[PDB]
Amino acid sequence: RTVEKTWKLMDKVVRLCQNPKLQLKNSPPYILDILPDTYQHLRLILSKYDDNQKLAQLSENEYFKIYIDSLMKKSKRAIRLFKEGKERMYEEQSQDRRNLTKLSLIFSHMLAEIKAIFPNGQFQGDNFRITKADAAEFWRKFFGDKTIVPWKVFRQCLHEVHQISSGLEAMALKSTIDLTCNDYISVFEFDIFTRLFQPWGSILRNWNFLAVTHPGYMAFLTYDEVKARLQKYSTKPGSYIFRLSCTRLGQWAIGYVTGDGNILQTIPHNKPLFQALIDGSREGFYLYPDGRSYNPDLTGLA
Amino acid sequence: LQRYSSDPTG
Ligand SMILES: [Cl-]
Ligand SMILES: [Cl-]
Ligand code: NA
Repeated sequence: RTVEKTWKLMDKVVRLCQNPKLQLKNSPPYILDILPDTYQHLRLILSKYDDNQKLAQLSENEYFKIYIDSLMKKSKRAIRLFKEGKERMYEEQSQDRRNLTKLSLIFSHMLAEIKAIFPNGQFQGDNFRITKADAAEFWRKFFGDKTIVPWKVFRQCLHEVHQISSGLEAMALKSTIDLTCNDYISVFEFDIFTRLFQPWGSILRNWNFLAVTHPGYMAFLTYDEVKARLQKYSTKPGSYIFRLSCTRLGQWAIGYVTGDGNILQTIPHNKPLFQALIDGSREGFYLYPDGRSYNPDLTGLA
Repeated sequence: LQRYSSDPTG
C-alpha cells in the first residue's frame, strides 16, 4: 500500500504549490501538472495490476520499489523545504525556491522515466531499447535486462571500459547521470546520458569537454532559468549556455543572446552538440559561454 | 517561432 502514503505526500506538495503567492509559471517543468500526472500514471499502473497476484508481483518489482521510495523521499523533501523556508518560498530568487525548481525538475524526469518503464501502466523496463548501439551493447554485457542498477556497480562496470580519473570525477559523473537523484542509474537515465554525450567511444572525454570543464554547461536548469540568466548578458550578443532539454529528454537546449537582444533557445537534432557549438561559434551566435570571454575550442572532438 | 526555435546557422 505504500503507494497511498506517496499520493498523500504528493497531494500536500501540490496543495502547497497551489498557493498563488508563489506566482508559479505554467512552463515545463510545472509542478502542478507533474505531480497530478504522476498520481494519474500511478493510478494507471494499479489499475493494470488489477488483482492480488499482480499486486504481489508489483510489490516485488525492484524498479517500482525504488521509484515509490524515491517519490516518498522527494515528496517528504519538498514538504521539508516549505516548513524550513516559510516566507523565503515566496521570494522568486531565494535558495529555498531554487531548491523547489530543482525538485520540480527531478519530478519531471521521474515522471517521464515511469512512462518509459511502465508505458500504459504495464512494466516493460526489461524490454527498454537503448537508443545508441554501442551504449546498448555495454548495458547488455554488464547488466543484461536490468531496469536499474546501483551507482557503485554502474561506476565499477563503466570504469572497466572508460576509465574514471578520480573520486571527484566520479562524483561529477554521478551528478550528471543520476537525473532522478536517487543514487541509482536506470536504463532510461543511461539512455539519456549516452544520447547527450555521444559517441560512446569517447564518451567521458565528450562529457569532460562539454560539461566538466565547459563554462556554458548548466546542470538542472529550466527554460525559464536559462532565459533569466542570459538576460544579464543581453548587451553581449553571442552569450550562450546549454543544458538538457526537459520536454525532449536525451537532447540539448542551447540558449543564446541574438544580435537584437532576444534570448532564443534551440535544440540540435541530427548535429551532435559539439558541431552545433563549433558551427554557432564560427557564425557569431555562440561566442561567450555564460557571458565569459574564453570559449573552449571543441574542434578536437571531431 | 514557438518555445524552441530553429538552428541559427541553418
Ligand atoms: Cl526492476
Ligand atoms: Cl540539426
Ligand atoms: Na537515478
